[PDB]
Amino acid sequence: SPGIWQLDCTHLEGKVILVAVHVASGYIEAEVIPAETGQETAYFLLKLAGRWPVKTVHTDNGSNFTSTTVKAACWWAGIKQEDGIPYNPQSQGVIESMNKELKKIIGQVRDQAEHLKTAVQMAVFIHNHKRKGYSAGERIVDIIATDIQ
Amino acid sequence: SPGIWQLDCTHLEGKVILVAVHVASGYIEAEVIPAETGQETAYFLLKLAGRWPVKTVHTDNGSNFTSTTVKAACWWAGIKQEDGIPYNPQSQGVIESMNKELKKIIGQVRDQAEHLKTAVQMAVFIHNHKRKGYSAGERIVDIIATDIQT
Ligand SMILES: CC[C@H](C)NC(=O)c1ccccc1CN(C)Cc1ccc2c(c1C(=O)O)OC[C@H](CCC(=O)O)O2
Ligand SMILES: CC[C@H](C)NC(=O)c1ccccc1CN(C)Cc1ccc2c(c1C(=O)O)OC[C@H](CCC(=O)O)O2
Ligand SMILES: [Cl-]
Ligand SMILES: [Cl-]
Repeated sequence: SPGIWQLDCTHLEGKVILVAVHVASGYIEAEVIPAETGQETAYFLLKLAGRWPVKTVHTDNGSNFTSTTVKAACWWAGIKQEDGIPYNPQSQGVIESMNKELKKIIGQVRDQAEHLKTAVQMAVFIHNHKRKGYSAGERIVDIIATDIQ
Repeated sequence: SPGIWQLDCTHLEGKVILVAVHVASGYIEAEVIPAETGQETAYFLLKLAGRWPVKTVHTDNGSNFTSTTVKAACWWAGIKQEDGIPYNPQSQGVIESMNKELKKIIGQVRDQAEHLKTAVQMAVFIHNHKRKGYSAGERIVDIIATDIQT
């Protein structure tokens, strides 16, 4: 499971925050986009896969699963595109709790930037560095390193 | 040196490609921007530091070094902003060759996307995954993991 990621789309301020979660570590990357389209999702995945060894992505909905733009990007980047059906029901709850936590952090920083995109990157930073004791940023690196070796 | 990064700005197609290189591994992140400004650089560093444990950034030029916008982002993210003076002359050459390699890869993929930004992300992917043997992506993770066990 070092290579498995989950996509997650949440809304704030009339915009969309697209999140990718590294399932085993809870590490995240995120971006603000005007709306979820296949093209936005495809580009986001392309970025993610150039930065981390992304083997599998559990897509966030059926439209992204279906999208030929998303499929083409997964093909290009060597990603196995899978559904995100919560066969383990605890997955829904974990995602919902992460979205709530992220929005809480965005609120706490919202004053330290004019633009939502900046606040979201601040939120990513705080989420990934938070010791819960190791941080998510530490866990993902350790997981992948162990896999390499 | 697990935490040291170097900024690098190169130009293509009338646009600017801002690159951050993890010095010890050669791993990179990059984005296309219309022009280098303090604000663009500040935002790029904010992104980078939320994703990797960035201790020190050797800035690419004196304007970004001076920039109060860049300084504010570095303060926020806990980054030590340093100059990028190549006291070791090997550094100019390493960056130049990287820019040349990246532009080559962009040309090789240029036909697989309408937009330069897409091609640049494809170039990042190819650069980071290229086995030279380990890839830069493998080296950065090994370097940081080794550091964390300290
Ligand atoms: C960042 C941490 C510091 C402590 N906060 C402040 O100094 C601060 C605090 C409150 C209000 C304004 C500011 C000043 N601003 C300039 C912060 C900023 C930097 C880069 C950006 C921004 C923003 C933004 O205000 O959101 O917005 C997106 C933009 C995208 C790239 C591009 O378009 O160039 O990059
Ligand atoms: C990508 C790999 C595949 C094999 N290549 C093609 O299928 C392909 C090949 C040639 C020409 C057009 C295409 C089709 N396009 C749609 C590729 C694409 C996807 C997401 C993007 C793009 C682009 C783009 O063409 O550059 O541009 C930036 C945009 C930014 C996010 C936003 O604005 O939504 O995200
Ligand atoms: Cl981190
Ligand atoms: Cl990689």
